[PDB]
Amino acid sequence: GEGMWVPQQLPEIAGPLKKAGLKLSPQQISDLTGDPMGAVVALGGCTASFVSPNGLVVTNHHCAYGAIQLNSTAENNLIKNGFNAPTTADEVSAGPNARVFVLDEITDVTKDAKAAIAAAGDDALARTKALEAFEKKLIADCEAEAGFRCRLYSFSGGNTYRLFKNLEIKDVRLAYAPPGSVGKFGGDIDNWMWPRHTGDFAFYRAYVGKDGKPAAFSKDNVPYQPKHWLKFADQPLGAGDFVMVAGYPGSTNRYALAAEFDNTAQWTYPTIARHYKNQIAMVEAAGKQNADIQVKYAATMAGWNNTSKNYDGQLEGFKRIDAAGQKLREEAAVLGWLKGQGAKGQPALDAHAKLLDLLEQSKATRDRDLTLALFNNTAMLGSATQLYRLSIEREKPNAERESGYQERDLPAIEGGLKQLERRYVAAMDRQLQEYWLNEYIKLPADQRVAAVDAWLGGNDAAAVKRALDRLAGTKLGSTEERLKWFAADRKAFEASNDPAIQYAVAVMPTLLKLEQERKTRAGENLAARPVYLQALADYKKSQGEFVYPDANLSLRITFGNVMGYAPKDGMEYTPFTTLEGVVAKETGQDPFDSPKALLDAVAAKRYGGLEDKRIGSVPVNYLSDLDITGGNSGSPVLDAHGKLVGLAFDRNWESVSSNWVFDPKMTRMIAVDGRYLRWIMQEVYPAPQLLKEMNVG
Ligand SMILES: CC(C)C[C@H](N)C(=O)N[C@@H](CCC(=O)O)C(=O)O
Ligand SMILES: [Zn+2]
Ligand SMILES: [Zn+2]
Ligand SMILES: [Zn+2]
Repeated sequence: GEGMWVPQQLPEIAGPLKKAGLKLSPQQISDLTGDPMGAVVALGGCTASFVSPNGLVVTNHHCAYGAIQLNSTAENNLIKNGFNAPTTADEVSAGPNARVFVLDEITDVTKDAKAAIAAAGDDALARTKALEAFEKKLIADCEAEAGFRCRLYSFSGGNTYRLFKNLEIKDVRLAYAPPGSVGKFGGDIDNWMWPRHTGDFAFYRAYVGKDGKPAAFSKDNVPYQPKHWLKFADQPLGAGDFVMVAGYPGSTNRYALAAEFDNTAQWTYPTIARHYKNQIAMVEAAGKQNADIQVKYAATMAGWNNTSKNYDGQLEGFKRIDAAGQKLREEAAVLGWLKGQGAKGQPALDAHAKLLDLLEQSKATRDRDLTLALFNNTAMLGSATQLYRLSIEREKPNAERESGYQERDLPAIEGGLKQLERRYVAAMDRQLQEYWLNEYIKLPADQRVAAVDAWLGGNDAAAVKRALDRLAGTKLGSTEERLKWFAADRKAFEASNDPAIQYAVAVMPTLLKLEQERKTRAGENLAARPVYLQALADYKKSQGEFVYPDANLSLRITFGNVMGYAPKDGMEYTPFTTLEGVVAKETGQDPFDSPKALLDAVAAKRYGGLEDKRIGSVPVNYLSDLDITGGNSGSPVLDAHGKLVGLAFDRNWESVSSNWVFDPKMTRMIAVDGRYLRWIMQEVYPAPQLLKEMNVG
């Protein structure tokens, strides 16, 4: 059911947990470094878990896609063919920015953080700077111990703050991925859909240095030895069974204002979705005629497709359940309720009006702000602006440098400059510059930027062509040139003839003021948001309701049962899909083109000892009433005894609106069964060494 529960709410949900079927004590689950929660890790945007004492990590194929794509070329395409390392020495690096974060400690710093903010007094921009200075000093102290990275989380709009300390594993390697025809069976046609028939899993291995401390890639590193790992279920998972997920959901907007909902639904989603579809259509065309572009843009294309399809789904979802109507009605009840406590409620109603003025200021420049951000996120312009901003921050002491630009951030910056090599083709990138210059032109001068106007030197197609031809002269298309500018000082940038660099130097002043503007609004948000949200929580508690914070990239627990749903009258989706259903979808062409060994093993009924007697076949995917969002991919699904019964990877079509307004009837998680993963690895694309390591072969 509904709820992304923080672990410190386990006491509250210990009862609901038992009634749903949890057989372990809630006590054992609240041990975040014990069995089995201590096996659960964060990847940065995905979840994973340890499944052997020698550092083997299981996650989704789509979470591993970036790493697999970084190790692919037109002639040796791992996305297409899969990868299997017979020995740990054949494992390839997942890239320099790949991480595994192992939770060590959590601390409440709420009082301290609130005191730091309070001291800034009644100046918005000063409140943001005071929180940033608090966070930096807190982080530098937490990170003093070698091999740990830390993170400060804000919950419920600033009402609670907790500090997470993680062991940061820095050498992560790809150990197995099934071919893409399994890992992403059905492609974008089946994405966000049930019925689903997709083997969305893959495996990494975590490595540390010989002294046991984390270190960057080296052939002298050895497997990490986790204190906790997961074991495969010994009991068959069936309809109605208890399941639970632990992982790192990124973002939900359930407690937002009705008008923030309106703005997202009416402007942000249709605008982003349109842009992504435009860029999809360009890069698809180039890739049909150029297999280098196709492989180098594949991870990017997977993201555009995923996000745009999500946004379409949410908009359909909003209509279906009248989300505008529900937000409007519930916000009346809340306002109504506060007005009837007079002076007690007054802080919260002031908070409310302030929030709407912050919304209006941001709406006033929405078009400029989105368009400029996305133009500056093309490869050469993103490189030049990032690298020049770094040269400006290098002139300050580390403690005053902007977050993203301190010493602790230098390894990610350098890594990203090298990964870029595998995701850039000059001719493709030129077309994307072109698209974004056309979108810039089509702003009213109302939403325009003095420095870009000046730098373009004209407002027409001729000006766009000139810009394109000017920027074609950059040297930043080579990794080595990027790395040179990575170490150069600000005067060197300022003297450069590189046309991408000159663009960065021309726009930087504007970019910093725009950033100052954002920090000012955020500083107002810091005063108003926590007051409003406390009062929203106080209201919900009056209605006797469930209370949990919106997702914010921290560790959450969701629980419930295996079950289908009814998409319309006369029909019901069943909880499981099966092998025969994979084959019934076969067309011989992308994306319904299973490997031949899958086709044969299913026509022969080679179930490998994995048949669930109740369904008469090996289960492939299953539905449940768990509550997940982006960031939960790769999370282990555990049964009543805390054993592994699958991996979370998607949500059904009708549920994706649940990010804003929850719908219990049609909100389900889609997971890949642990038996399908075993079956693929025994019968289709075999990896008997991994099966043996996990004590299932
Ligand atoms: C490439 C496809 C399978 C990605 C999924 N559609 C997806 O976005 N999955 C997310 C988890 C489910 C959710 O968003 O609610 C995710 O990647 O975290
Ligand atoms: Zn263990
Ligand atoms: Zn280096
Ligand atoms: Zn049988």
